[PDB]
Amino acid sequence: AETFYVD
Amino acid sequence: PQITLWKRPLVTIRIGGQLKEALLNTGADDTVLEEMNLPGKWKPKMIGGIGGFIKVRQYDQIPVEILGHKAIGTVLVGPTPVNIIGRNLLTQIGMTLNFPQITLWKRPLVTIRIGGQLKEALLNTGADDTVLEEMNLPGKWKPKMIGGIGGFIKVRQYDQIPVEILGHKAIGTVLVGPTPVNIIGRNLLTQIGMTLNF
Repeated sequence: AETFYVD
Repeated sequence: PQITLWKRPLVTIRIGGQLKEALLNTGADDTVLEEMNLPGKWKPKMIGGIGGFIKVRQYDQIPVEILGHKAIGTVLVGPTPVNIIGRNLLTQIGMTLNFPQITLWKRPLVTIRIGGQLKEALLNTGADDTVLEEMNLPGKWKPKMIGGIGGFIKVRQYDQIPVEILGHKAIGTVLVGPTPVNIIGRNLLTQIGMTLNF
């Protein structure tokens, strides 16, 4: 339920 | 070695005398750590994801040890909910995505087909779930909340949706909402037989 991905 | 994606790909990283569990994250450009007081110059930077931006400090030329491999590069420090190993350091330790082989010097963007539509999406080992930019999908959806680097968002949850990813067929849960980029998460990555390898 956690979606990291950093710009 | 090969790391499957059945659960979060967590590994121990060493920085100085400090050992941390961190997420191997193909969906991150940068490496972002919680709580620590690294030596030397830094600058403020703003980094963004699912629920907005957070402010961090940028330390350059920091040596890390990951999975017995020696890396040296930029480490961002700030209030990340999980420690994240990004592509800046994943490439140095020779980590790829594999089924053909996708290296991590660029964002791992692929073309997917969903409901006759072609879209570009990011192969994201740092995502539990698959989250697509706002779109119409058929069926009864369920309201759901998810979180990322800048906090939580409302999404719509569609179940058993067919998605062709690089020509590989998955059928599973696709969340739709205000994500900055289309994200293929682990629920679909496992279905298409993707792994991390190094």
